[PDB]
Amino acid sequence: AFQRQHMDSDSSPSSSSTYCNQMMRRRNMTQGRCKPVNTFVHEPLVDVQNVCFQEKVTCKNGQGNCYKSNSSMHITDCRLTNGSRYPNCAYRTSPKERHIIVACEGSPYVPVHFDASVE
Repeated sequence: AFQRQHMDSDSSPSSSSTYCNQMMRRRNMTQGRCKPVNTFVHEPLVDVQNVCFQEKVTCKNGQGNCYKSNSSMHITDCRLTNGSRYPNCAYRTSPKERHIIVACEGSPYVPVHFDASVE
């Protein structure tokens, strides 16, 4: 689910373009109801995966072993707009450069949950 919900390596959207409107639907987060908030990471998959071997930190939700990126990364926050009511799901697109925190699990040990962005 991490790849589908949070990875979009080849994109670099701008402030409240149609990006989030398009992506939240494309990545299956507007079915049944509009997912309120979500973040996409615009970095190569390999660099995001390497975060699992960087700075270990306490998670911002259930445990699961979280790690903070050594470097800030290019992300985009999607946030449901006020005048948005299902089935019509409208989002504000907010590009940012922040350190990210992910929960890693499995074998291979890779990111499985996006915990939060720093700052």
